[PDB]
Amino acid sequence: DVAGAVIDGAGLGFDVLKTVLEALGNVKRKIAVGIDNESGKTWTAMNTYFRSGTSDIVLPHKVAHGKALLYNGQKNRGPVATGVVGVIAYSMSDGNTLAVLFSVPYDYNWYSNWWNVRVYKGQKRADQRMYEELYYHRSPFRGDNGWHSRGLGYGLKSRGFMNSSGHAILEIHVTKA
Repeated sequence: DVAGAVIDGAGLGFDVLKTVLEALGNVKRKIAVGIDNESGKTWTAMNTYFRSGTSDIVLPHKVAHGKALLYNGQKNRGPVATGVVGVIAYSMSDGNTLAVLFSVPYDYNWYSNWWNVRVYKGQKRADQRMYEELYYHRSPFRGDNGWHSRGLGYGLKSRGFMNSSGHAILEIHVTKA
């Protein structure tokens, strides 16, 4: 039930994610990510690229079909005005990559919460380029208190939800299209 964990997908929900978030203590910018694997593919962790902020969670290595991964992130230490922005990358047993963008900005006068889910062909580790694609070019969803669904190609689709505040919860379910 903690952030390093792989749980039964059916157990991924708001209450698991609220506890994962509050477990981070009182930081200005922080995020709880839950990703439910119902894609039929087995996911193996590659990496998280942090554009901003950090985590000391070991990215859950093996997420089989019907299993959810729990994860978290937070802004960098010190009196800096940055948020927590990054991309998570999982290789799937079909040879492709599941990439997940999350963006929790510091300045809510100029920016918003964003998230994205994309399938890449082959095994692409998360990096600055992938961040730019997911954030700037691939029509990311807004942390706008709304559910957003989209086909990913490769016989899959994603469904996610993200709140608007600097204490963010991102809930994603990857299923077959």
